Amino acid sequence: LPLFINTTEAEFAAASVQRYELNMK
Amino acid sequence: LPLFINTTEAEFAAASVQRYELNMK
Amino acid sequence: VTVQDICFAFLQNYYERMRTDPSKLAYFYASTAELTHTNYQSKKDDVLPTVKVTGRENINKFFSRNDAKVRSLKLKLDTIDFQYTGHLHKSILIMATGEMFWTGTPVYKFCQTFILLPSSTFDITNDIIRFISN
Amino acid sequence: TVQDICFAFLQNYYERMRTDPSKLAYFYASTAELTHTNYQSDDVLPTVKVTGRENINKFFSRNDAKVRSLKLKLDTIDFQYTGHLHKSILIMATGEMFWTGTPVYKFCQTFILLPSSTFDITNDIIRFISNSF
Repeated sequence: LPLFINTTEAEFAAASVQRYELNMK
Repeated sequence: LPLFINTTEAEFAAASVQRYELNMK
Repeated sequence: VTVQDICFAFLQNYYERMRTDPSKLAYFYASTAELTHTNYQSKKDDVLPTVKVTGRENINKFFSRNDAKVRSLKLKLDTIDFQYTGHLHKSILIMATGEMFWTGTPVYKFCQTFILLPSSTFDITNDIIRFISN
Repeated sequence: TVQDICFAFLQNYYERMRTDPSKLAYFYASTAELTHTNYQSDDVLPTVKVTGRENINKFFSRNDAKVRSLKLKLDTIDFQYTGHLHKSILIMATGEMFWTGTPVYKFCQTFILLPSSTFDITNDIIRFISNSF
């Protein structure tokens, strides 16, 4: 762990920064 | 609810600020 | 086979089944199972609302209606906790936490809890997800 | 209602912890499983597994002072029925936990309650949640 499931670390990283960007919007 | 248990809110706010200061250290 | 082994296999199999075929997800639940799941039907927010569904046929209808969305579910699985429970301590309580997203969406932190009831195999009797604000 | 039972349970659980840790174990089944903050050991804490009411009491009692200082903001509750005859209750709580003078820790905690009018805790697991960032 952690295990990426149905995804990759890179795709996850993108979704994560998306969240941060929205948080700061 | 949120429900403060065994504590007040001001007490919670102080503990929360503590975490925030640790995050930024 | 160890209890940690079955919990890890269970979770990996559960989430990957969402990718591969939402319409067969319900097969892994007990006939009287309880589900509390992401409310895909509901109308920025770092949590999502959930909805309660009871019984395998209803659970199937819920997953099937949301097939396209369910197929796009992705996650980073961070933690697993388990204990034995229920009749003769043969059922398994599992809690997982991580960060969940769907193709093109931001992440949402979650905790998800399951109860597995033995038949060689186990059926899901309970499945609850809760999104957690960061 | 089941929502009422869950809310009452949670309030009583954490409040009895404030008032007398040495009696906490009696709210658990004789063969209960506990996974709790390892007081015998960052925005997360390690946990320890404890089995059976006798060992659960030894755990809470050895950590009495610390246990008495536990405080929380309870944010969410989820429940379902489970177990024999669908009579047991599965509960998930989330919030932010702390102890006198400590920073907060985000947590999720799950219980299973088995009917004894009353219920015994058969399972109790806490997991701390680290920040996304």
